[PDB]
Amino acid sequence: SGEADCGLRPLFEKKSLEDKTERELLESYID
Amino acid sequence: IVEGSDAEIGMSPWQVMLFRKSPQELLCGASLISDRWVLTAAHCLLYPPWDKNFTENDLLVRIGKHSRTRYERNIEKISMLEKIYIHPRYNWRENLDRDIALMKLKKPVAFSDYIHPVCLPDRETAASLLQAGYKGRVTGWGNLKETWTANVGKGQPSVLQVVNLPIVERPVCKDSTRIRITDNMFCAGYKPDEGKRGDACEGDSGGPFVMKSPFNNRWYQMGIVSWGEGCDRDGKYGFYTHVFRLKKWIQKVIDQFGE
DNA sequence: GGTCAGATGATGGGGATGGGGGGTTGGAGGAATGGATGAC
Ligand SMILES: *[C@@H]1O[C@H](CO)[C@@H](O[C@@H]2O[C@H](CO)[C@@H](O[C@@H]3O[C@H](CO[C@H]4O[C@H](CO)[C@@H](O)[C@H](O)[C@@H]4O[C@@H]4O[C@H](CO)[C@@H](O[C@@H]5O[C@H](CO[C@]6(C(=O)O)C[C@H](O)[C@@H](NC(C)=O)[C@H]([C@H](O)[C@H](O)CO)O6)[C@H](O)[C@H](O)[C@H]5O)[C@H](O)[C@H]4NC(C)=O)[C@@H](O)[C@H](O[C@H]4O[C@H](CO)[C@@H](O)[C@H](O)[C@@H]4O)[C@@H]3O)[C@H](O)[C@H]2NC(C)=O)[C@H](O)[C@H]1NC(C)=O
Ligand SMILES: *C[C@@](*)(O)[C@H](CCCNC(N)=[NH2+])NC(=O)[C@@H]1CCCN1C(=O)[C@H](N)Cc1ccccc1
Ligand code: NA
Ligand code: NA
Repeated sequence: SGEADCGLRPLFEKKSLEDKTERELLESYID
Repeated sequence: IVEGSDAEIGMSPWQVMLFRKSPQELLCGASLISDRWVLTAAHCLLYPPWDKNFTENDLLVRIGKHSRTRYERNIEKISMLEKIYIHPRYNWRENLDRDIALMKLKKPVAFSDYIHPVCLPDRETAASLLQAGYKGRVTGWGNLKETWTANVGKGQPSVLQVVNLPIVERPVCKDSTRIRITDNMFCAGYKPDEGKRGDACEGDSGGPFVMKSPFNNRWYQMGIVSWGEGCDRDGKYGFYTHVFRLKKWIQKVIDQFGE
């Protein structure tokens, strides 16, 4: 089972593109 | 999902839709953790109080979907179940403690742009990411409103729904409900004064509560949509199965047999 | 005078499938009754 490449989205991470509300999560991590 | 928004094509490739064969009916959500493994809430498969108790050949599993019901030709893969595994200390009598189940596919599923598994978190990722105020993301084709009561606006969405929601301190969860909480669950969603809305509703169960690590840049499944009381009610918080507190059991079944 | 039963009937009509005509994917063929009409 291909579990070494999990969590990386063919249409997002694998293309260095972000989803339209992704940063919202990252910015939550600031505190 | 209440107060959500329409998913972008393939922003949750691990989103798995659990489906009843006959009569054809969407039951729950699920997440793809492997090419051969799928993770859901126990209560989608076994809830005696509602005379619910399914079998491998009762259910289908549709992967890589966007549109809620229609067959998305050349995109979605439909897999059958080889074996259903429910946590043997899942407590359906009381408070859905350990609302977790694993589902083994007969064949592995070919990955694509639309199909790709999510990571389970390790000790550190859990410690690092599961903190009050940190936002995770829920997704599903569940209800847009409480449908058991008279309301207006549609009942179910026509494409996958997404909402991001902050984890909530255990003291708050504890007393937002009169249902006994557990260490095997966490609650999430905006507080009333935070002036923002959102929740998982009925039909969203088994759906992943995922978070994205700013270190390795990977998406991790932290929770499973478990339960709630109404949808998007003020002072009410969605409750999720705590994936990491149950990883020992997950790993124990996944790796039990040589693939 | 009003029950009854095949019966022919446009019309709105996929398909593991909506509204369309490409999409996150081809390229065609198309659901399932309705209410007027002799036989008594
Ligand atoms: C939700 O719904 C489900 C139903 O959908 C419901 O569960 C059902 O309801 C009852 C449970 O309370 C139960 O009833 C029983 O059934 C007894 C017979 O059951 C067997 O019948 C057929 C085959 O004959 C199967 O279709 C059944 O699944 C069942 O087979 C057994 O099931 C057990 C439990 O899951 C399995 O054990 C697992 O085995 C694993 C390893 O497996 C093997 C192995 O070694 O490789 C498999 C091998 O094939 C087998 N050897 C061979 C070649 O045969 C060996 C072998 O069994 C042993 O190893 C050697 O000793 O095992 C692991 O070990 C794993 O950990 C383990 O879980 C297994 O597949 C299989 N074998 C066994 C152990 O038999 C009836 O006898 C009984 O009637 C009455 O008889 C008694 C005696 O006279 C009497 O005293 C009493 O009054 C009894 O009532 C009764 O009708 C249903 O079977 C059950 N179905 C299922 C799917 O489990 C849930 O409760 C419900 N939930 C709720 C709460 O709503
Ligand atoms: C199975 C899932 O689709 C569903 C999701 C509910 C999520 N709701 C919110 N607001 N996040 N779960 C349920 O409906 C579960 C299973 C049956 C009972 N239940 C509930 O959440 C009840 N509404 C409350 C409850 C009853 C009994 C035990 C625990 C909770
Ligand atoms: Na709320
Ligand atoms: Na089409």
